[PDB]
Amino acid sequence: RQLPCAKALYNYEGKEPGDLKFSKGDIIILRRQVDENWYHGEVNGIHGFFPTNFVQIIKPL
Repeated sequence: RQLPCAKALYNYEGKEPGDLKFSKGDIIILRRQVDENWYHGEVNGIHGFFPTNFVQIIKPL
């Protein structure tokens, strides 16, 4: 089956171990929605957290 996923609208990264780094246009697999403001997702087997408003959902969780 197709995994939940989203397209990055903007670049993101951070200095916390858990921040997911990505560029605008990247396709991110969604793994968990922490709260209204944060997802856990992954790109290329690298996991981390990022803001919900920085992506456009393709397939929801």
